[PDB]
Amino acid sequence: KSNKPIIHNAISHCCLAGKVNEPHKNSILEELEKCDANHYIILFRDAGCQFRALYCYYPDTEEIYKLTGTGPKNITKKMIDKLYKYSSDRKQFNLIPAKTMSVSVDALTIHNHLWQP
Amino acid sequence: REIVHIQAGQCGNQIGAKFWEVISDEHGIDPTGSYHGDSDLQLERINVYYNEAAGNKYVPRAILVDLEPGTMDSVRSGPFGQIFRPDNFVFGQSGAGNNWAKGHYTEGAELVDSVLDVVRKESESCDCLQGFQLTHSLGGGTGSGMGTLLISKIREEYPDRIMNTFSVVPSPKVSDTVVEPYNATLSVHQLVENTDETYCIDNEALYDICFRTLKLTTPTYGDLNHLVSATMSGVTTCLRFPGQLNADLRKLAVNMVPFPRLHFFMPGFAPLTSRGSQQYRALTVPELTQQMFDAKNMMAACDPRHGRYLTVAAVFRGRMSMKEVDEQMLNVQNKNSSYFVEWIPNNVKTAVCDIPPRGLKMSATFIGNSTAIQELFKRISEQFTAMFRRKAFLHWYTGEGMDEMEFTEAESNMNDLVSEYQQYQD
Amino acid sequence: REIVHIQAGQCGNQIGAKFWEVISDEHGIDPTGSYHGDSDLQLERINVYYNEAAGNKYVPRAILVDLEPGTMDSVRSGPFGQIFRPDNFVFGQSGAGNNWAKGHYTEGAELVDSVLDVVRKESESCDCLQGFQLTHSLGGGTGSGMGTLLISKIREEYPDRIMNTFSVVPSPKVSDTVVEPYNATLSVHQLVENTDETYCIDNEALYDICFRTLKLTTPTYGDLNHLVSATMSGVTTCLRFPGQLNADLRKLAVNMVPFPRLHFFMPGFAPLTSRGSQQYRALTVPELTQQMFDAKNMMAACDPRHGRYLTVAAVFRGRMSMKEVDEQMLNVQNKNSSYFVEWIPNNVKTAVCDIPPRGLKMSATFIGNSTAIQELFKRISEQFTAMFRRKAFLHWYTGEGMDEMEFTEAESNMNDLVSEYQQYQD
Amino acid sequence: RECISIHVGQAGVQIGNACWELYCLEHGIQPDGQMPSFNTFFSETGAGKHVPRAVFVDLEPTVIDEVRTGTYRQLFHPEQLITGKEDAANNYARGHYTIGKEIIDLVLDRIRKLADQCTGLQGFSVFHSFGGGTGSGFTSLLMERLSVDYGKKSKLEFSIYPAPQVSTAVVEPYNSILTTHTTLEHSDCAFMVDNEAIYDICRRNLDIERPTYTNLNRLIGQIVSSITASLRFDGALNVDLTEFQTNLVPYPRGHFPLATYAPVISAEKAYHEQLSVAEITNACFEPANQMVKCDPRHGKYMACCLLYRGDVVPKDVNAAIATIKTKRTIQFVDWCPTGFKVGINYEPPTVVPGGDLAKVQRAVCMLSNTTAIAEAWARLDHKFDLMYAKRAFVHWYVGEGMEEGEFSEAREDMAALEKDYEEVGVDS
Amino acid sequence: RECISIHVGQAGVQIGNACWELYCLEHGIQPDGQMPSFNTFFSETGAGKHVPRAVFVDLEPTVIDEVRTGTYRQLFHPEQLITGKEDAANNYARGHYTIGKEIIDLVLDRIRKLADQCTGLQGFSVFHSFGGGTGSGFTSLLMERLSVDYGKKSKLEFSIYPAPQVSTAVVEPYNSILTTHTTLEHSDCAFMVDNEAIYDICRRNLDIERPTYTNLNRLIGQIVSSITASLRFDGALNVDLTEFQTNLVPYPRGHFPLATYAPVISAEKAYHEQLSVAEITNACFEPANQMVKCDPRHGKYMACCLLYRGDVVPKDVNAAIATIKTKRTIQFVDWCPTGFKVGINYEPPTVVPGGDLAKVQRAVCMLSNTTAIAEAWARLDHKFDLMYAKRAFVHWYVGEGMEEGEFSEAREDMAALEKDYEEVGVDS
Ligand SMILES: CC(=O)O[C@H]1C(=O)[C@@]2(C)[C@H]([C@H](OC(=O)c3ccccc3)[C@]3(O)C[C@H](OC(=O)[C@H](O)[C@@H](NC(=O)c4ccccc4)c4ccccc4)C(C)=C1C3(C)C)[C@]1(OC(C)=O)CO[C@@H]1C[C@@H]2O
Ligand SMILES: Nc1nc2c(ncn2[C@@H]2O[C@H](COP(=O)(O)OP(=O)(O)OP(=O)(O)O)[C@@H](O)[C@H]2O)c(=O)[nH]1
Ligand SMILES: Nc1nc2c(ncn2[C@@H]2O[C@H](COP(=O)(O)OP(=O)(O)OP(=O)(O)O)[C@@H](O)[C@H]2O)c(=O)[nH]1
Ligand SMILES: Nc1nc2c(ncn2[C@@H]2O[C@H](COP(=O)(O)OP(=O)(O)O)[C@@H](O)[C@H]2O)c(=O)[nH]1
Ligand SMILES: Nc1nc2c(ncn2[C@@H]2O[C@H](COP(=O)(O)OP(=O)(O)O)[C@@H](O)[C@H]2O)c(=O)[nH]1
Ligand SMILES: [Mg+2]
Ligand SMILES: [Mg+2]
Repeated sequence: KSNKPIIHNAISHCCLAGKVNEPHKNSILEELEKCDANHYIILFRDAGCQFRALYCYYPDTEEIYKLTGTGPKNITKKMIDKLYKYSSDRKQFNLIPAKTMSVSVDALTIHNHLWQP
Repeated sequence: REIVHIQAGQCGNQIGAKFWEVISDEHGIDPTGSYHGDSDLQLERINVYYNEAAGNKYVPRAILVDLEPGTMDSVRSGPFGQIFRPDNFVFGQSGAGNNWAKGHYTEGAELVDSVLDVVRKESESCDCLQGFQLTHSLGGGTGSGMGTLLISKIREEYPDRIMNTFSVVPSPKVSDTVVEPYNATLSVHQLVENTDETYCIDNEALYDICFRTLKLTTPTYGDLNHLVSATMSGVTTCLRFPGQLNADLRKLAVNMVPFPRLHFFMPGFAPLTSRGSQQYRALTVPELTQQMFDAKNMMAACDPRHGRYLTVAAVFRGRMSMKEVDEQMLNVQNKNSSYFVEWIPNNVKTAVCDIPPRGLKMSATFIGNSTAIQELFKRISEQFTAMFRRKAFLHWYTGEGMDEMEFTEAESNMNDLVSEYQQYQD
Repeated sequence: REIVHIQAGQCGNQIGAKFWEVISDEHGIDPTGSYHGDSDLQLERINVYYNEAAGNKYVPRAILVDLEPGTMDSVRSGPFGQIFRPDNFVFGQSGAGNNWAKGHYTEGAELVDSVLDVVRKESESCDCLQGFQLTHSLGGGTGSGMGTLLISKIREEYPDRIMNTFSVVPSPKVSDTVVEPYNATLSVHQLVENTDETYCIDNEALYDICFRTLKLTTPTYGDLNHLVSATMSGVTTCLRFPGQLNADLRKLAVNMVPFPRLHFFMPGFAPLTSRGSQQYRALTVPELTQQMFDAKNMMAACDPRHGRYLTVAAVFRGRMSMKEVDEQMLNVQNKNSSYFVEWIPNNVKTAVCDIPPRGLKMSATFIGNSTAIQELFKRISEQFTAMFRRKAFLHWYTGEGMDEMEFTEAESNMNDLVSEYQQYQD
Repeated sequence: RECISIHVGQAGVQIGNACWELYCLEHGIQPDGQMPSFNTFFSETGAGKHVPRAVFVDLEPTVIDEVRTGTYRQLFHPEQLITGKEDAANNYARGHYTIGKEIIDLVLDRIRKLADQCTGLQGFSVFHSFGGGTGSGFTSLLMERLSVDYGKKSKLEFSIYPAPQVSTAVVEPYNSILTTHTTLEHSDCAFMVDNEAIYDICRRNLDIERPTYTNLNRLIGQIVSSITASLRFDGALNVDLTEFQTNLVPYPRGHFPLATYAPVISAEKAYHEQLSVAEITNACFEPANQMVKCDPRHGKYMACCLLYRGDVVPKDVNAAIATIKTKRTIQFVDWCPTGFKVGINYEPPTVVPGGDLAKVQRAVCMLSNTTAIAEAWARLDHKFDLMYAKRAFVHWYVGEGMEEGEFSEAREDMAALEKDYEEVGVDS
Repeated sequence: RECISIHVGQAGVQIGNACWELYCLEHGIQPDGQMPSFNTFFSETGAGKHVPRAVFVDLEPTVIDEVRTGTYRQLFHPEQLITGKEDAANNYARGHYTIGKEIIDLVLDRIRKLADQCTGLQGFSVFHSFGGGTGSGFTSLLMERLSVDYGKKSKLEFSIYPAPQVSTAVVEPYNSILTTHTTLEHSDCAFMVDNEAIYDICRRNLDIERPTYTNLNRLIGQIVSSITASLRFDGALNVDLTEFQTNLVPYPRGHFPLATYAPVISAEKAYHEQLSVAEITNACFEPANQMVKCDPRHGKYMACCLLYRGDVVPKDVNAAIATIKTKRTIQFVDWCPTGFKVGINYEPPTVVPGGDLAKVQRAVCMLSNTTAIAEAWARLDHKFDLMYAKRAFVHWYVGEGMEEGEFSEAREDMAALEKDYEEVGVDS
């Protein structure tokens, strides 16, 4: 199981779609092929779904490590606030209730004080 | 739980014209889109097939694909084109001329971006999708040429939905072009990769059913597709209508498919009788399973008494008792267990729908998965190996930009597909 | 809260003739000025547009400006010139011949002193002013030439009122004179300085709307302006008619304009459908915002998927629920937030009017502010830099008394205006 | 003094469509809620109307659309009518994990409303199947959560076991292997229901040649009404369910009782009929009336619990106990000398207007723990090992992210299940 | 024994268009003023006719033309119908300083007429919004003058807070920053109303899929009628608003209570309904019934004031207090040990003929001070700091002569507002 085609279905259509975002995503699609992980998570600031960064979270002790983008290096399971997924028919992001985070979760958001101004 | 029926080619636009003829007649709807039926069964499940517009007008959720207006001009000028919106009428000019490389690679790709935009405009209007439906021929240049480009892009977009097509197996008796086995092998090279399942439909087998079993004189393409639409709507409405064994097609996709590349089905229609034996025959559950086991009632030219059944689906319609169903299902397994695979004791899936058909008190639909499907696959490959050497009419596709080692890979995938059946035959 | 619509040129006098056609028809008024409607909505807000004379005769508060009688001779001899007083018919002889320097500097100033005297005779007769309305073309020699002289003097007189015009963006397909980009650049050099806001209207974009979306054969200037008057009266009557979100244009001028020189709008008309899909389309709030986001329904030839939205106004008409409005407004922001500016989370202003239109149960009007407005500004400037070098037909305006470094300052103002969009695009 | 019935899957809801109609038969209850006199399955509103304590679970709306559009919908509440939108696709991993995770947040939230409404909760019962997608997956999802939340409540399941000859899906042995270890882990008592033995009861003891699932649930829930609704109703010996869990399950992992019932009289069989107490218990010892295709002759009896209805004289029961000890072909174990529990209710059993069962003066239910149950598990394991050898259908759960090593792990748990009957079967 | 309602802006008048109709529902009052028996919101004339104590403020005549030409205009007086001629252009500076200065000389003159007519004035309430032009600018102009003139009266505001996701104007955060410091300076009690949380109440607890501002003001003022008109009406425990200002606001700057109300029953939900005292208060603890998009779980409760209607038994309230203390997820502060004020009115709540609310025997209003309010202010500040960084829309007030240094000054006052919840939130 893997999130990588679903993540490639996400940012190529929802987040990084844009002619100005096209040089930005070209550094990212090559980076996903280098990564050995199957489970890919996208970083967001608020519920407005603004593409911040992308993470490599796995439900085991594999790292949260920031793959590409601007964000903190380590994100703890306390730091998460809301869990995100993708709808292919909607091409938007739907809300998930609080649960054990795993492969079916596609993205997240984190705490506001964890952001720096 | 909604289904889009994207129809492609001169064949599949003619085939599905008979299909939505049945669907409007099944629910008792005026040809302009106005409901005049009286059942809540005909009222609740409209959402699956029809888009209700203002003024009780139903937009059929079905897409017509061709590179020529000519097939769609007759359907529009004829009946049941009035219920269709002009957004379903998407075409170009001119056609590919039964050419795969023109419909898939060079010229047919230009219309698909307009076609898949309508798919996105339809799927955003849909509340909940369950799977997308297609119908073409394997020798269809605009049917299968554009279609393999479609399913490759939709599976890229929608991995979670049922991706099936209704492809027509090319008959050796029915020959239009000589590069038809070229078109079939290049399709299966992508149809195994891109589709979740499909059926095996041969017109030559349907030629026998009209005359030997139904005693009909002149089988026309509408009369053939009238039987196919009885099998097309015989399967998918059981997902819609209630029953004791409500058989989802995605439930059916799990139970019938043991290996994701082994997804080829043998359809069959059970209540086949002529009007002379209408006064001679009683309609019982053992009577239909007698005709479900009948090789003459199969929609593909294969010998299931030569092959071995991987999985069997038994789609049923009518007010049936569970005792008569289960005991008759067991007795066929007691009789002909040698035509089954060894490592599964129950190779037959039962599917009873409580909602009876119109006119008939009982009806049923056979779906089988046998190892004799590779027999027609040898008919394509042996015709392919003769054509591949002498390169007859190859310069037409060579000017399109096709490579010969790409054809060998499609041949090797056909060589793989036969050998996959050989691993599970014996 | 009254509005004067000063119409200038052969274009805007023909454009606004279609406008007051709608206004008399909106209130159900005889072509001689007699009210025959039956609503207090058609009875209370007469003061904003019409001057009631003795005997239930309504004088339209609109001024017709030209240096030729010919455009006004057809409207006066035709219908709806009978409601117009003879004081509205102010002209000279002869015309400028689409010349900016003749209409603004040498010959056109002689009539403006008579025209602005009528403005003072009208504004003293008014009870309360809210803003002054204009309409011309950017390639209008008598439309924009006299008009930039008007707005420069009225802003001197009345700084506190809404100073807007409805200027027509010149099309590269529509070529009448070669010094039309000379006339457009010299206008924007004063229209940014003197006006409070304006719209962006391109006839070439309207050519696509009539044929691709409405399926019409021969778009005439009346057929084009019939669509524009649906957008002209679609905005300003919401200031007049009551609603839950009563959107003043001066409230709209605050909410849509972040930088005082950046006051250019992208209008759009939402209920655009032909008469064939009249029996096929349901009129809902998600249906219209689907067509509000449609780039094909824009009144200016720009790509909003290339540009980025500064501010968005959503003018609505009809009995709509506040839940369906706000949730649909949010979902578009959830969908295409990349086409928005970063530093504002709500780039869409909602404007719901409770009063429904006539005939339509629901209607809406899109107003956008994108960074793609500079694209058509590059179309003028690149044509300007070619024309400025070779000095073709420059001796006509040179004899009028114009300087070349004055033209460079208008070019520098055009260069600054594009760069201001460049500062806020990315 | 209350409990809640739970119906998960297409199987268990179609059971509960008949059982709450059977519960309306218990007092002649109107479809709106009006009844003269009973709040154990019900909650009374201020208008004198009663709502069921029912949990209706199906991820398919179709069975839910059957319930909300039929009779007795005035009794039912949308809190009770819990529906899904996407099918589980007859899968355990989609029932337990993938599809059921978006609904269990609501479903557990609905139960905590209803358990707050209860005053003295005794427990609950779940109706489902072993080989389904919803009734095996989401049941494994739900019973895992209810055992964490409510540890000291009754955890009952009356579950349908598919026949080794009759199975409607090939993945029914492929689902039930992962289901059973999770089922044995959390449940306090679990029954098995084999419809093929029920087909034998209808064709011979009722002479019904055309039964459907409607007529099957009539006979099943009538036994359940003598099991559930009758033990609260007072008789000569009033015994509840809480004393059964001690006296029928003395084992850590032994709670698979065989539910039997053999007063089974057709409408024409009632004219030639006179049944005493011992004569019915002889028919309960018949292999045809065991409700599961098994052979009790080659199984070792751990316990024999008896539930009675109607015309019961306890002095005649003592003669019937000596009658059973006279007719011994039972192979009763030596770990308990003579533990034969009896439950007696004075009230006569009910008969549905519209069913094919005749009116009787007395009804006898018998519960038993036998060692012939593992032969039905032996049929399950041999089917699964052939599927595990060829690795057919394995991509439907590895595609869901399940492990092949977990699949043989539950087989060793299924092996550990058959070790439990071996430890009881060998030792004495 | 009297008070005056004030309606400023397009928001508050559309509230008061429903609320005075709700006050006619309190006694079945005819549109001319004829009523059998009550002079608190009214003044009785010599002909037995009553006029409202209502202040109608809008600079646009259009909303005023809606009032003067509709029903109940025989009740209304042209002294009450105060209209303007020029719009405030959705601006704070034009409402407070530029346009509002020509009207406030008349408006303050009208109030001194009506306050002279009152005998024992309790105070007033002002209905407006936070981000408007008239309801923010002129409200800041009016409340500044009323605190100077009448220092010892009640200064209430039931104000509408725009949603962080739903805002009808971009200047609504740009107006409310300057408004709030002036609001906190003068007001005695101020509420916040988030219509997005009201939309969630209509679509689920009433199942209204198409609400407008008319249907919103039906539900809002019905709560306000239990707040305002009911506390003068006698019950088992008659408590006025003057005791609330001490017992709910012990702070110098703490007077932002969360107004909640959760008996919310649709027309079809009443058929399956039995709500006791403690059951309603559990629904009041729900995040869906808070009327403001906030999370009460992560907020610290300073106080919990309760207003009751209809069928109230005080002995059951004491059990309901122990029920709340049993169900604690409240994080109640330690500065007050157990201060839980209760108000009880014997009279049942009213139901509008034409609304979608059902008739209930009892109604429970709950007031609370929580620390999750500043998270809604955190949404306001981050929007304003982006506008202050880019300096967008700043020319609309520099053109009015406002200072950019005052804009960040009120931000530090907005920061000092969030310090007040930090001083309560950290300390215990
Ligand atoms: C007096 C009477 O009952 O006449 C029958 C009849 O005698 C026969 C000949 C019918 C008839 O079918 C044909 O003649 C036929 C010819 C070519 C291909 C397919 C059908 C019938 O048309 C078919 C029709 O079946 C239906 O109406 C079903 O609902 C069917 N619908 C259609 O076939 C249909 C017809 C016209 C327009 C739209 C739909 C259906 C089946 C499966 C799923 C959905 C719908 C029936 C009862 C009859 C006639 C009229 C003669 C048979 O077919 C069916 C589907 O029942 C052919 O084999 C059976 C044997 C029947 O005896
Ligand atoms: N006796 C009886 N058995 C039933 C009934 N309905 C289904 N079954 C049995 O249930 C089994 C099939 O399970 P399903 O109901 O299809 O599966 P499910 O648990 O509901 O879950 P899904 O597959 O996700 O829909 C078979 O053994 C059937 O005999 C019923 O009304 N009565
Ligand atoms: N619930 C509710 N909110 C309303 C109503 N009318 C307006 N609002 C809210 O008020 C806000 C908009 O404020 P406006 O009414 O336009 O502004 P104003 O304070 O009246 O002043 P001006 O801008 O000068 O007209 C939004 O948050 C609306 O949701 C109403 O009847 N009910
Ligand atoms: N049953 C049936 N087969 C058809 C029909 N039209 C064409 N075919 C078959 O379809 C094949 C030719 O492919 P087709 O799809 O029509 O060509 P395309 O237009 O290029 O897609 C041949 O095997 C034909 O016999 C039809 O109406 N009915
Ligand atoms: N839509 C529209 N455009 C017009 C009309 N008349 C002229 N134009 C446009 O206006 C421009 C010429 O300017 P115009 O105002 O007519 O010249 P003026 O009389 O000197 O003001 C060109 O772009 C024309 O296409 C008209 O009736 N309708
Ligand atoms: Mg089910
Ligand atoms: Mg206002």
